[PDB]
Amino acid sequence: GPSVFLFPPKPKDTLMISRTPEVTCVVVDVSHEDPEVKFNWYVDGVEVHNAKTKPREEFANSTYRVVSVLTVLHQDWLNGKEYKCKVSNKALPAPIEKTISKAKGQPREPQVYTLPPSREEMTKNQVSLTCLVKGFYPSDIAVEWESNGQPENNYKTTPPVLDSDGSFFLYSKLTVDKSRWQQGNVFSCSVMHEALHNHYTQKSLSL
Amino acid sequence: GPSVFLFPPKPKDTLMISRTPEVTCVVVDVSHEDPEVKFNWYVDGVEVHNAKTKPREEFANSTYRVVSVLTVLHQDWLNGKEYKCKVSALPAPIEKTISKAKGQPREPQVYTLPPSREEMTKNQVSLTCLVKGFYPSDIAVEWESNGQPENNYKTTPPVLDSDGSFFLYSKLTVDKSRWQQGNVFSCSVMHEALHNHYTQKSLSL
Ligand SMILES: *[C@@H]1O[C@H](CO[C@@H]2O[C@@H](C)[C@@H](O)[C@@H](O)[C@@H]2O)[C@@H](O[C@@H]2O[C@H](CO)[C@@H](O[C@@H]3O[C@H](CO[C@H]4O[C@H](CO)[C@@H](O)[C@H](O)[C@@H]4O[C@@H]4O[C@H](CO)[C@@H](O)[C@H](O)[C@H]4NC(C)=O)[C@@H](O)[C@H](O[C@H]4O[C@H](CO)[C@@H](O)[C@H](O)[C@@H]4O[C@@H]4O[C@H](CO)[C@@H](O)[C@H](O)[C@H]4NC(C)=O)[C@@H]3O)[C@H](O)[C@H]2NC(C)=O)[C@H](O)[C@H]1NC(C)=O
Repeated sequence: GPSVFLFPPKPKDTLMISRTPEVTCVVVDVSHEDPEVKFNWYVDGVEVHNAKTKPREEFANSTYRVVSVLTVLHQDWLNGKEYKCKVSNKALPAPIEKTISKAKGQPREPQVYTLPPSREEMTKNQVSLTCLVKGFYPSDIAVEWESNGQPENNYKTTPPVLDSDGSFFLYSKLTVDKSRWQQGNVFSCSVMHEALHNHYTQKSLSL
Repeated sequence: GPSVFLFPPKPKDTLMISRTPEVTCVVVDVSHEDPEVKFNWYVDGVEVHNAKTKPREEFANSTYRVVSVLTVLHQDWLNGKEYKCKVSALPAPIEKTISKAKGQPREPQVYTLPPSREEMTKNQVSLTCLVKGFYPSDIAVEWESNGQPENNYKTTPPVLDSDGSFFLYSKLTVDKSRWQQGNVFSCSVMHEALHNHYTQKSLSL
């Protein structure tokens, strides 16, 4: 019948105390003639009742989609506490139990190296800046680009890749005009990982 | 009941006439107490006989997958021909279709990047290869040093870039010593839009 998916909190939400993290239980393909679902959240076995059910959606399919959100404590997720979502539906015989938690294992603090473009690239109106982030565990991490305080435009970050030493790495590419590189402006790679100091580090790249 | 999954040839196979590209019609969940199955391969609607079965009759946990392999022409795959597998305890035969990713091909650019001066500290540094603005995602990237292909490199998946193009990076991990000597390390990239479907970019201290 209906399928159930559990989505962990965004890394940036857990690494900054100022921000609000939350585990998300999304159950889809719930039948049109069975609107009533029943969530049961469990933090390390202990059932909690501070969750909140977002408003539901009707699709072209006509199969309704119900989402329940539980706000968590940053340290509780950082401590690797298990979160278990139990979805109960009138169509299914047995409720669907799902479980999500922080990736288990000895954490490693990422090293971050900024790499300038190549001469061969210079010929072009738009050159690329590279940020190498390697040797981090787990895969949870958030990387951004900025210049002179405000966020930078046109960057993409590649997914985490499993490396030889059992750790992850990634590369982030920021596309800027040849001018802004030759004009002497200074850009910055902001890396946010839990094993870092204050869950934050920053490397400045410039001509 | 039974599921039919079809997979394209490896990108490296089609970019070299020397190698042999194959289209793979993997049938899973065959069932048990019935292991029978029939295959009908089609190229642009026109059926072709020359497909070889490999695994043979099911024996497994519920099933052992029964698979059919087609050998195809390099340029025929490069000229966007559509390949269709027709698998026939089933009311209607399952038909799957696959072909080269449609779109406009773009000539990749390759830029090799030395390690940071921050990285020297470690006796195991990293070399980088940036492949930018290619399409489709079907691409090959390998690392080389003086003819001999040493592999201590990891390659990130192709990522959809803003301008609709694909890109990726590649990281070769070597001892600092080799970089200190002044050795040369080449990035090999293979893409259909490229010249001779191949390009090389050397990097050295
Ligand atoms: C009827 O329609 C609905 C709704 O679809 C919408 O309407 C229809 C009419 C069309 O117009 C659609 O185009 C339109 O979108 C269909 O609903 C879909 O159902 C499928 C399953 O059949 C779901 O697939 C799952 O997707 C998740 C990833 O989902 C995120 O990303 C999507 C884009 O990529 C996005 O659309 C989703 O909303 C969702 O977005 C995330 O949202 C969270 C929470 O809000 C947010 O915080 C995130 O940032 C955001 N992410 C992004 C990228 O935007 C995927 O994870 C699922 O994969 C798991 O399950 C598979 C088996 O089902 C398995 O093969 C996968 O490998 C994977 O398995 C998991 O893997 C992890 C790690 O390896 C592991 O830890 C887990 O244990 C394992 N899971 C288990 C236990 O199995 C899966 O692919 C769609 O999300 C869902 N769409 C939406 C929009 O909700 C419906 O199918 C239609 N029904 C019929 C009968 O046709």
